Amino acid sequence: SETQHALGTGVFGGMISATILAIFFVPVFFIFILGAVEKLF
Amino acid sequence: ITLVLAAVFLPMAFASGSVGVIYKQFTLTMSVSILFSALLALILTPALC
Amino acid sequence: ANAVKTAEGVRAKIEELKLNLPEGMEFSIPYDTAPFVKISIEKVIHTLLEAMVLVFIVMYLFLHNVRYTLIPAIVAPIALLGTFTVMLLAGFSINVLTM
Amino acid sequence: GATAKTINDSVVTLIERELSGVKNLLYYSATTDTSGTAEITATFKPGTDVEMAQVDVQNKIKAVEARLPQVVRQQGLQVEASSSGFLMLVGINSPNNQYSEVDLSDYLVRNVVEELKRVEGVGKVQSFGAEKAMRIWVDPNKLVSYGL
Amino acid sequence: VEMAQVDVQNKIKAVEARLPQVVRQQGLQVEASSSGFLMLVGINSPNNQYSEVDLSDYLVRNVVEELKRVEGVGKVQSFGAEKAMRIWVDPNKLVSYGLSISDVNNAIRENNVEIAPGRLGDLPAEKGQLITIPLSAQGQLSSLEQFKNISLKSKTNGSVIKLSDVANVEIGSQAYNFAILENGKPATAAAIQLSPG
Amino acid sequence: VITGITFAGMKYWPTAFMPEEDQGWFMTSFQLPSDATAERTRNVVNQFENNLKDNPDVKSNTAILGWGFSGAGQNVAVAFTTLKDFKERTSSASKMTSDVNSSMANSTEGETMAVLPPAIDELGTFSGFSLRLQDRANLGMPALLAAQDELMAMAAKNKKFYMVWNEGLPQGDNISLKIDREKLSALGVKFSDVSDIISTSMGSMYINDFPNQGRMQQVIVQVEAKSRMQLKDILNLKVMGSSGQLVSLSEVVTPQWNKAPQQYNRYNGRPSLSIAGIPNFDTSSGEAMREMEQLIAKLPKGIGYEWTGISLQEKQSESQMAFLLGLSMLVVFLVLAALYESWAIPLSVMLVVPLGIFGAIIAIMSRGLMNDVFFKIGLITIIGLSAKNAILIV
Amino acid sequence: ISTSMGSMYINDFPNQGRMQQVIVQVEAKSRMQLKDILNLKVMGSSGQL
Repeated sequence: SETQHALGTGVFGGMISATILAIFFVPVFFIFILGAVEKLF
Repeated sequence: ITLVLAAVFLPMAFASGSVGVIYKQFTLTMSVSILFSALLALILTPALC
Repeated sequence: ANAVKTAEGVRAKIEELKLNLPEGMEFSIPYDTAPFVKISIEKVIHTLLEAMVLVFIVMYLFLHNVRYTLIPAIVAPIALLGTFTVMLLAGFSINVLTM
Repeated sequence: GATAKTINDSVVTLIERELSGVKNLLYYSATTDTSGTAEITATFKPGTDVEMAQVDVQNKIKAVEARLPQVVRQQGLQVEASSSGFLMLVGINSPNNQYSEVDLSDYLVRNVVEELKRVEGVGKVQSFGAEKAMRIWVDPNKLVSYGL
Repeated sequence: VEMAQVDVQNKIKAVEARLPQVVRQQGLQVEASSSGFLMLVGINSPNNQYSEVDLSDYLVRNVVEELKRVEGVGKVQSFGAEKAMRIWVDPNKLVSYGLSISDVNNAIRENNVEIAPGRLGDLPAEKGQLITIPLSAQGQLSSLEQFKNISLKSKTNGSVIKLSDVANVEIGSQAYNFAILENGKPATAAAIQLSPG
Repeated sequence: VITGITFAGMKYWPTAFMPEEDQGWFMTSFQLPSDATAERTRNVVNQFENNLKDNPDVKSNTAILGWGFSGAGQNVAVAFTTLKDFKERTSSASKMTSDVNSSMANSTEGETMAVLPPAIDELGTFSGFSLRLQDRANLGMPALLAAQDELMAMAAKNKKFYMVWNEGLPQGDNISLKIDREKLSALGVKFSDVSDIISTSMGSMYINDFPNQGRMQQVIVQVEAKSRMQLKDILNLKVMGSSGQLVSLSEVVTPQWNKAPQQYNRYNGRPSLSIAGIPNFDTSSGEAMREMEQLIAKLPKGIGYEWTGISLQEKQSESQMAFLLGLSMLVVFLVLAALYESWAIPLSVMLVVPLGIFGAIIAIMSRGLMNDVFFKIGLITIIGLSAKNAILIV
Repeated sequence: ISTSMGSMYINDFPNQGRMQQVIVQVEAKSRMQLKDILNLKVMGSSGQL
C-alpha cells in the first residue's frame, strides 16, 4: 500500500490544485502578462 | 500538449545514480505511451467519429 | 538473471530429485522469495484495471453516451500495446515501476 | 597460517592500492577477519557491466602479485561477482532421524548442488554442509611416548 | 588493451610451471602499455643525507599512497629500489670454520620460519567448552640485530657462532643493477598517470 | 504569497529515498562476545525459536549457526523468519521485529537485532542507514574504537534513532606465545623443531584422497579434540631434546594475553568500522542522517564518516532534484515558445506550476508521507498536466 | 657458484609492516677476480673443503 500511496498522493493533490486554481488564475496571468508588453509598446 | 508533456520527462531520465534508473522506466513508459496516444487521437478517432 | 525463472527451474529439478530421494529424507524450502514478485506484479495490474474502469466511468458520466465514451477508451489499450513493443525493442523489462 | 593483522598489513593494503585505476569505480571496501580470508569489494557506477569490471579488476590486481608474499601468489587471488542475496534456500531434513546430519549433508553435496548449478540462473550454491573425509585424530601423548 | 591483456594473461598461464624455480620465485609481471603521462615526483637530497633506497622507502610509505588521493590521478609508478636484508658472507671466514654458503642458507631457512596460528576452542570441541580464543606465535626474524643472532653450528670446535661471525648483515637495495642520480645526488622518482575521463 | 509558502513547503519537509515495504520475512542477527562458543550461540538461537514458536503468524524460521553477514565465526548467527500470507496475518513484520528485539533485550547472552528486508534489491543487507566511520588522521586502531563508543553513547539518547549498533565482529583477547631463541639454542633443540609442533598443534593438515564408493574424498588429520582445548595442551607440548630430556613448550615459550580487535575493516582505503541504524518512527531517513552527521561533528579530530549503500543514493537524489526541476521547466518553456512563435505566451503557462506544487506539498503533508523519489516523479507529472491546462486555455 | 656469484633469495621477513626479501651472497670484495672465484670451495665427502 505504501508504495502506491506515495505515488498517488502527490499527483492527486497537485492535479486538484492545478485544476481548481488554474481555471481561475490562468486568465489573470495571461491578461496581465500580455498587458505588460502592451504597456511597453 | 503532447509535445509539452513528452518533453517534461526527458530531462529526468538522464540523471545519474540508481534514482536515474528508477526515472528511466517512468520516462520511457509515459513518453512513449503519450506519443502513441497522440498518434491514435490524430489518426483513428477522427475516423470513428 | 531472473529470480522467477530460477526459482521455477529449481522447483522443477527438485521434482526430479524427489524420485531418487532415499526413504527417511525430506526436501524442504524454508525460505522462498518467489511469491512476492508475482503477487506485486499481479496487484499492480489489478490496480491498472481499476484505473481503466474508473476513467471509463468518468468519461461515460461526462459524455452520457456509450459510443462517445467508447471512442476514447479504446485508445489506451492500443497505446499500452505499442508501449510494450517499444519496451521489448529498447531492452527494458516488465516490473512494478513500469507498471 | 597468519593472523588478521598480518594479513591486513601484507595482502589487503597492497591489493586495494591498485583498485583506484579501475574505470567506473564508486567505492572500495575491505574486510580482514580472524577466520583467515581477506575479502575486498569494489562498487561501480549504476548501469556498468560486470563483465568488463571483472577483467579490469583482475588485470589491475595482477600488478601486486610479485609484491604479495609467496604463499598468496602461489595460492591465487579469486575475482568474482556476488549479489550477496539469497532468493531460495533448499534443504534436506530427516524427521525420523534414520539418516544422521552428516549423511544428509553428504547426500546434498554429492548430487543436489551440481544438479542445482546446472539449472540456468543459479550463479552460486552455498551448501552449509561438508562432504565426508577420513578423520584421523592423533593423541600427542601417545606419539611422544613412542617417539613419533 | 583489456582484452589483449587478459588473452596474454591466460595464454602465459600454461608454462608458468615449466620455468626455472628461481624465475618462478620472483614471479612474472604482465602489464599493459601506459598512456597519460603527467609528470614525475622526485625526492632529491642535495645534502646527500639520504641514499636512493631510503628516499624510495619514504616516498612509497608516505607519499605514493598519499598522492593517489588526488582527484583525476589514476596510477603511480615508482622508480627506485626497496630495502631488503643482505647477508654478505666472508668466504675465508667460512673456510676457517669449515662451513659453506649452503649451510648459511639452510640456517636462514630454519631460523626464519612462520608459525601457523590456531584457535583454542575451535570446532570440533568436546561438550563443556565455553571459551574460544586465537593463539599465535612468531618465528620470523624482524630486525638487523636479530638476523645477526641467527645461530650457526661450527664443525671443528662445535661452538655456536652468530651469523655476523662469518658474514656482514645489512639492509640494502634488493636489486643493485640500476641507480638514479639527480644533480649528482641520490634520487628516486614517481610518475603519474591519468584516471580515465 | 502562494508561491512563497510552497517554496518553504518544498524546502523544509523531511526527505527519504524509498517507502518501506512488508515482504513477509525478516532477518535476526545474533552476535555473541568474542569468547563465545558454538553452544552459547545455539542456546540463544533456541531461545529465539522458543519465542517464535507460539505465534501462528510465522510459517517457519531457519537459522544458520556459524555463518553471518559482516563476519563468520563461532559467535555469529543469522535467522531468516518468514510470515504467513497477508490475509491470515494480523501484524506486520515491523511489529514482530519490535517484539523480538524487546524479548531478546530482556535476557540474552549477546546482541540480537531484527531487521526488515532491504527496500532495493541489493542496496545493503537491511533497512535503515549504514555508515562507515573512518580514521582520517592516523589516530590509531585503539582510538577509533573509543571514538565509536563515544558515538554510540551520544546517539543512544537521541529520539531520532530507534536503535544503533556496530555491524562487525567485536574486540577480543589473544594468547601470543613468545619464543626465546637462546633458550632453544642452549637446550640444543632446533628452532624448526619447536616451530613444526606449534604448526601442527591445532591446525588441520591434508594428506591425500581416498576412494569412498568411487568418490575421491580428502584425508584430514588433526590433534584430538581433548588436546586442543586450553592453553595447557599447547603449553605442555613435549619435544625430544639433544640432552635426552624432553623439554615442553612451557620452559621455552612465554604465554602472553593481549587485547586486540578480532576484525579489521577498511573503507575507501582508510581503516574504518561499519555502523548500522534504523530511523525512528516520526523521523525520516534524511532527518536521521542529518542528526548523525551533527553527532559525528562532535567526535575527536581525525575521525571522519562516509555514507555507503542506500544512504549515498538518497543524498545524490536529494541533491540533483533542483537541477532536474529547473531543466524540466526550461525545456517546457522553450518548447512552448518554439511552438507558439512568441515570448510572452509560454510564461503564463509556466506560472501555473506553483499552483500544482501547492497541493502536492499539501497532500503529502496531510497524510504525512515523507518526501521521496515518487514525490519528485509526481511533481514532474503535475508540471506537465498544469502546462496542459494552461495551454488548453491560452 | 650460483649463490656466491649470483644472488640467492631465501625467504621474506617483516619490516615496518612490509614483507621484505632476504638475500645471501659472498662479500663484493671477494667476488672481484677470477682467482678469488676459483678459491671458492665445496663441502667435502670426507669433510675437507
